[PDB]
Amino acid sequence: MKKLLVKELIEQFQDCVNLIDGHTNTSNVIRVPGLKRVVFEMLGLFSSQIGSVAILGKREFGFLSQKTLVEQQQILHNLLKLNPPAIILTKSFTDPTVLLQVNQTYQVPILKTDFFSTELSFTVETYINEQFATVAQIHGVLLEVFGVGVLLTGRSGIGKSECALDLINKNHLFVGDDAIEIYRLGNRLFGRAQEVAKKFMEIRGLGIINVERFYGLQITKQRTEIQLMVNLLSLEKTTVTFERLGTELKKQRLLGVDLSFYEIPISPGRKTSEIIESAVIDFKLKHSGYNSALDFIENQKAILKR
Amino acid sequence: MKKLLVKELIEQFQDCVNLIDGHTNTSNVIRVPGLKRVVFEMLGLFSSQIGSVAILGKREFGFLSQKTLVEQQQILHNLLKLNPPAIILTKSFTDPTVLLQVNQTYQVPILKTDFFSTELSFTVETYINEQFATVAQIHGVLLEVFGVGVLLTGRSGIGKSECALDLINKNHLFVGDDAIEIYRLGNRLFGRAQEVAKKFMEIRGLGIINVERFYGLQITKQRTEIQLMVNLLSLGTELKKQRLLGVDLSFYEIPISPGRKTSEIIESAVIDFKLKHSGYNSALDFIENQKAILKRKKDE
Amino acid sequence: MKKLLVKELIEQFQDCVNLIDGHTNTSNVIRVPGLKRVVFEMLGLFSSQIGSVAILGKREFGFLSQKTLVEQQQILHNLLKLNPPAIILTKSFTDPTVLLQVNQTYQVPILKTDFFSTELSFTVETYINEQFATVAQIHGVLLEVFGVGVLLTGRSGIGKSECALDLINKNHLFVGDDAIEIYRLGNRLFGRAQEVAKKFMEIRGLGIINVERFYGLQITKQRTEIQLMVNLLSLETVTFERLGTELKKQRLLGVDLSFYEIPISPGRKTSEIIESAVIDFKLKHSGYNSALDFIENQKAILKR
Amino acid sequence: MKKLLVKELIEQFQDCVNLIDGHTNTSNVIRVPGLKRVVFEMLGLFSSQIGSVAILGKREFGFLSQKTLVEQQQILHNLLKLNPPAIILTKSFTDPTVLLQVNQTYQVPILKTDFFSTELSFTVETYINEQFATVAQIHGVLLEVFGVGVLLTGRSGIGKSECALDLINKNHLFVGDDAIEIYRLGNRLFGRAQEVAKKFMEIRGLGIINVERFYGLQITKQRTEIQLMVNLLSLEKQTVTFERLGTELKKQRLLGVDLSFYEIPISPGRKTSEIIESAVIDFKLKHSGYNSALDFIENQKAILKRKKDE
Amino acid sequence: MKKLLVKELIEQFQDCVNLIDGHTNTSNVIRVPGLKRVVFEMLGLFSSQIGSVAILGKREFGFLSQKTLVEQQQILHNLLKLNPPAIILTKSFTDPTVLLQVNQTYQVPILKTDFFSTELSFTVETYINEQFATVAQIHGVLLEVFGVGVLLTGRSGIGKSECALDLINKNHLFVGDDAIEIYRLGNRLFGRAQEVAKKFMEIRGLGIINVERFYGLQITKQRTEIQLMVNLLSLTFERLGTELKKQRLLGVDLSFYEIPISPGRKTSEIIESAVIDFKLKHSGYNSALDFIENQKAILKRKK
Amino acid sequence: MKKLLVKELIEQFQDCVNLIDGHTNTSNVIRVPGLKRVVFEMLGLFSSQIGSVAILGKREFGFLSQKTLVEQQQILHNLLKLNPPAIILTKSFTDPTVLLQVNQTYQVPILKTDFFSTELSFTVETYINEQFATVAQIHGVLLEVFGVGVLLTGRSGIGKSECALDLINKNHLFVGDDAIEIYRLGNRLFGRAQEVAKKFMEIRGLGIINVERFYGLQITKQRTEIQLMVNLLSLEVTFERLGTELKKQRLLGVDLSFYEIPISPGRKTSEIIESAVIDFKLKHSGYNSALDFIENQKAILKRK
Repeated sequence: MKKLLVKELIEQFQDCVNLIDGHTNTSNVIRVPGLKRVVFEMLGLFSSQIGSVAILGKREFGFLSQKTLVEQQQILHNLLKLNPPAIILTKSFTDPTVLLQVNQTYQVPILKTDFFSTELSFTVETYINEQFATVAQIHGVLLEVFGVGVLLTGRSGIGKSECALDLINKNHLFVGDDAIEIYRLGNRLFGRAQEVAKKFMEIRGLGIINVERFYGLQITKQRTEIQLMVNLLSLEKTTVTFERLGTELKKQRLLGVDLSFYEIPISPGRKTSEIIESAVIDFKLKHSGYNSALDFIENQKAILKR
Repeated sequence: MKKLLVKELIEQFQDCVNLIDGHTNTSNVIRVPGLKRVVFEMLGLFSSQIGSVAILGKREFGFLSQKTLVEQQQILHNLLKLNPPAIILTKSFTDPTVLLQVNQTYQVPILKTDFFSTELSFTVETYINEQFATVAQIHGVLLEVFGVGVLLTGRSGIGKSECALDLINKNHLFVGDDAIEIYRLGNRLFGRAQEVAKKFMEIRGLGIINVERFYGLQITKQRTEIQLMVNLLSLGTELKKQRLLGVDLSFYEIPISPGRKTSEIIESAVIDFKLKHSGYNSALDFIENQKAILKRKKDE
Repeated sequence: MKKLLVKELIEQFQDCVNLIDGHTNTSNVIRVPGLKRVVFEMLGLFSSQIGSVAILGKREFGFLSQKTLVEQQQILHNLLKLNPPAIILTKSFTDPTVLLQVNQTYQVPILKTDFFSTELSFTVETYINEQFATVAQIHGVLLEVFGVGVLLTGRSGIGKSECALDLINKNHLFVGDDAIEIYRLGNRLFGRAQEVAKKFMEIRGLGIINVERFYGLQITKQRTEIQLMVNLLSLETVTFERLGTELKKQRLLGVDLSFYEIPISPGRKTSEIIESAVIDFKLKHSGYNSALDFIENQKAILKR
Repeated sequence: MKKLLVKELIEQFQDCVNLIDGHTNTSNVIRVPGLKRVVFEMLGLFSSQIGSVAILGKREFGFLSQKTLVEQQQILHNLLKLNPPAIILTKSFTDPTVLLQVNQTYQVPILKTDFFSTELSFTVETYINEQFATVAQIHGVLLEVFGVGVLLTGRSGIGKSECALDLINKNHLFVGDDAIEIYRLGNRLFGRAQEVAKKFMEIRGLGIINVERFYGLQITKQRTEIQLMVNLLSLEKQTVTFERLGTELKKQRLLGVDLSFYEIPISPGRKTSEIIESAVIDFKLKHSGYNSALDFIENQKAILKRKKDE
Repeated sequence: MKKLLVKELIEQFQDCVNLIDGHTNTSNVIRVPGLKRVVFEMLGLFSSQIGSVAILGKREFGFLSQKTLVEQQQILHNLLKLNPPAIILTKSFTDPTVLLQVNQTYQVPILKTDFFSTELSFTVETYINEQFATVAQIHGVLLEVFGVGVLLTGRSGIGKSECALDLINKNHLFVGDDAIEIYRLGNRLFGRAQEVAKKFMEIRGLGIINVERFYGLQITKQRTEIQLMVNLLSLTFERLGTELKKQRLLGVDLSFYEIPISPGRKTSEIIESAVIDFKLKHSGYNSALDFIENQKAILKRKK
Repeated sequence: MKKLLVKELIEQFQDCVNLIDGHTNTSNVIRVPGLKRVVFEMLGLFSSQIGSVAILGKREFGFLSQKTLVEQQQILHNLLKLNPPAIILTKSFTDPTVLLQVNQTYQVPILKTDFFSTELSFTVETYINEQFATVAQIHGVLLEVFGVGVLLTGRSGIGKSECALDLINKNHLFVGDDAIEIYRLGNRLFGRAQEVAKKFMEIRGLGIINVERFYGLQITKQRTEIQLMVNLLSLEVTFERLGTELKKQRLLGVDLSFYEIPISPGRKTSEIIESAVIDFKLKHSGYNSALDFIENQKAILKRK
């Protein structure tokens, strides 16, 4: 993982975060995610080194405000002596005077904001958390089709790549081939190409081509939310029978997230690129609450009436 | 078959037809096509119930005119008692006085029109007949390509369904799949999906998909005049034909082969079809050219 | 109008018809539509020259089937006497022997068929009638878009033509420009090109061009069932609806057609607005009204 | 804001969360974001109700492990007493017996997971937090073109909707028209249609049309990450040579997020949708390091040099 | 080879020439390409039958515009005697006095051109020489994609013809199918359809199709400069593209590609891809080399 | 002209041309175009300095082979003393031994080639003449559409540039925008982007873009033969309905087929440009839509 420095946080949120102290240690490393609540540390119950950004908001300020200036100093000393990467004060932390006082010695980067704890939860916090998100490397081809992230799997190998080329000519977005990586954020799964892969792709008879140099930046994308998995089956699918009524919806879990599963057969005479498109259309349609199969069966019954 | 009612007719021809009597019997069903002519029963020869809309025009208004009001009543009585679905009066029948008076007993729906018997033949009458057209069920795929109705046949159900989707992606019109049906109207042949088919179509890996919800109404069509038939097998100087339900459709037979998409071939067949129908035969042109070259070798 | 000769009828229904007389006059010009019932003439009451094909089915059979041979002979003659362009005999008219003899002296081309009276109504009769349908010349541009016949109007001048070329480039079917004609068949309306127009069209800067030779037969059609009419408005001052639940109509030659008025606007493609109207026409026709769905949705949200 | 229910939470994470108690209350409403640390309340210092999901991890398990049974029951009662919508136990909270016991009355939904608090930060917590993101309504058109979220602004609503329809016919993704709303998530800005707008759009001559029903799901998307902002001007008002060339990319901050800014006039003789597409490609190229303007200038220099080199 | 009659030239540049004197030998053929100078012939040094269109310009005029009248006829005779097909005259000549004189017993066709000696290199000269090009008949498909002449080779009936159809629908140009011919003009190879092939094409299951009447005159082209060759393989290959293959043909080395025809995949798009790759490599970009420099640059993780 | 030197001609054909003598005078200036024939001078009948590249083919070599060694040198001395900028030897001139001996003093650049006389006309001569052609700078947009070079002219800001973009996405080729230059070769006209313009294009409200980097190198081309000219206009007007003939306009001495087209709102200009090309190609093949329309109308009237 790449180290997340305090200055990086600053620069990335210069709109809602202001550095008011500890200017010289803005190079501190944030080694743990989340906006750490440190009441235990403040009450002198815990005393382990702090590796995440600490937060003082309404609650902390209210507690401190009922204590004497001397007491507050003792309390804040318990916190700062633990070397937190930095400390962020919400708009509720109205008077940071005593903090800066105690901080004169430590000089821990102090960041002021006009956001409430709640507003920092889906902004500054969410940002920090995703930098630590677990990422795994896998094989396959990623594209975004009809605004839906699709992961192309199979055994043909180069067959999948040639299929991504087909979709590209249909103006769909290419993310990466073979050497890709995924990561879960919230209840969503995301994929992007590894540095080695980038936008290169091997096509039989052509070798390694640069998709971007060939068809422009209009057909590539840095990342995509994977929501669909398509498995391309070779000519030796004759072990497979195909679903007549796709009333249900098959799934497959990848890195914790469940992905809708489709198994398509490569058939001579028709365009594979367009059978994949139909699957995606199937998916979006079902997600909106419409199932062709079900509707079909209801149609049969409606007609059946002696 | 779906019930044809007197109300349907009226509602369907509001622009040129008006109900002047039998107001409470517009719920009558029409069981026989055509604007029936009732000269036989008028004079009192046939006594069987009339199951079709009877027409009275010039030939009948003049006839009754030279008849006594008693005779005129007897005649109109022999008709109205036969229980006809309705009776239309042409612009010729200028005086329903006696008719209406005699009809206040049976209250048969009486429709008045400003059209002549001839003008009703290609309007009201043709509308009614079409409803009773004989319809037959068959197998295959129905689509309209380049405005040409195309019936796809073959043993492989996969070959057909796949070629169809590819054609849909080419923005051709999808009429129906597998459970289709045809009917004849004049010298033209028409096709449409059965009720259990609508716009559904099975596709390996996806099962049954609603073509219309998948790709929109700009991609489907209720019916199509079948003019061409293409059989799919899992020179061209002659335009092969084949008859279906009494109609002659042009016939093409193409082999599904790897290295080429079936849809593009169907497209080429259709263009070929239109070209030939316009008088241009590629194969012949090729022959004439090759021929002219040899007559140019007469230089030595 | 073009003449409908008996021969043409035979050659057109050779699958269920069979000529058996009047071979020399198959060139008999039909001047009147419909399979005319001639019972009135079979009784001398009416005796005027017949100008339309005559029919004799099960009904006309039972009548002669129980009349004495001199009845048949005398009745049958009063018919041919009028000189009917032709006379078809249903399948139920089994054994025309008596009729064959009386006609054996008349130059009347009689056609036999294996179809009953009912089956002929929506086949042979339909064909004949259609030939006589009323035709009307009008202006405008004709095309079929998404399988829907469309009549472009709006007195926008060649602007219409120019907009049709746009549609043709999107692969829609072209039928005719300027010199067109329409005809009503049943409860449906049809349009096609007049012989002088065919597939020619004037385009500013190129003059009259032949779309068929320019883009091939794949973008033309002989005729279309007209269902929608779009009126293009030039920049010259109106106010457009905000909902569009209405969906107005407009009667043409007896047929009601949906009416759309769209503005020609800069920076946008006119062809696509037209396409959109056709889609709107078809969705609504299927039971889906965007405006109504928008309001229902807006109502549900408030009910909270 | 749509109500966030505990049961909804369990569904999105059936892979790493197991409801172990308080089953009948799974319909509890989560009113406040974040996995709340309840130290202050465990120690009886604060006593306000709780509207967010509380968390008990290593830290809390060790503090309690130090106390006697009665002490823990005391502490645990303080918490459950504040009526939290639910409580999640990290993998470090190895023995929930005492809690389960004290909770036999309150029946608060207790969630168990084998994830460590750190692993929860970017999974369960991220999901929850994002559900409460601040939303602002604004006026404009949202689409995703060439995989890039584009926000269209301008006084002319007609010029905007018409452009939208044209882009739609280009297979770009439609998000919403006129009645839209943006929300910030992390350091990224997102946008979507308000419930009243959905995928409906007003086009003159037609009125309101449902883009989704008209052109299919192929061209709609629920949300997009806004990266580009293009303001369409009615008139074509003009001056600096390097500015009309496009040497440096202009920006604009919206809801705290900096977006690339473009301003283009609507004009006959060219379809607006085409210019939008070009801006997007320009945005991407410059972002990948290639600047047409600067390159154009280098070309001049290179030409001038050879011309000045004998 | 379609004999090149002097007449064909008359109706080829009638907007610059003007047939005068000797209209009897216009039915004469052109056995030799080019616009030969006959200074040797004139002086009698050379005594061989002229097989190509001769030319009397400014130079050969002033040379006789100083010679005696007994000599002018003693030179113009040594030329017309060899029976030259035609004698084009430049503006810097004029006064065909003695010329039309001695030609009264030869009646050899002569013309006048508003052009000058210099304006005949890229006009009359070039046109004539192409007729004599050495054409070779081969089997394949000729198309022009993104401005680049492409020759599609491969076994009979495997998709080649259909592939061209798809290309044509993406607005690329069609030259010929199967019965084609090639020839070298200088240092470039060109391809056209054999007279018998024209723009006709055979589609299995359909027969002979006229691409022109099917998809339009606009997507057909009479000639194309072949620069790329793509061999389509029926049902191994390089994984890299560093080494750009070539394949000699009629003395011209063309860029060579060889790709598989695979079901479901659109062959036409791979053909375009090769052209892009082709144009890309010639501009200075090699996807393979870049891919390698990328791995190496990343392999700098040893720091 | 930028002044053409022999070394530049040598550099241009490094493959089929080898310098075998006179290497220090490779700076000779070619003052006259075309490959000069010098039989007269070889025979000493002419004695004026040669300012163009001379040529020795099968004829010259064949003549020398029959003469004696002393005579060959005399003949060559006559040629060489006229100081031609250079001499090119065809594939037929297989033995330059004697020429080199004599050229030992004059040291005139000698170029051995593998080309035949007939081949040189396409290669070397064309180049030389191209280098002597007059290059004029002009405004407009150059594209190759369906293989035809098209020059789009008109006022600035009407949309000429944007049009190239829609064409490019149809897979046509872009050559240059605004700063273009043309030059004539015989009766044909050529155009290309000026070096300062290359494939850059300015789009109002956007700035400078690079077509190659925006839409791909594939859809761009260096040079094109201009065959038709199209002047686009903005309106606020009746156009020729017939146009029985292909209008023309002279540009740098070359008559181009001329089209005058309006930029109509809502309509795609690019497609009107494609129609002109199609129209152009059609008429050149012998088909004129208006004329066909005219005859069609006459025939109809004739059927009276």
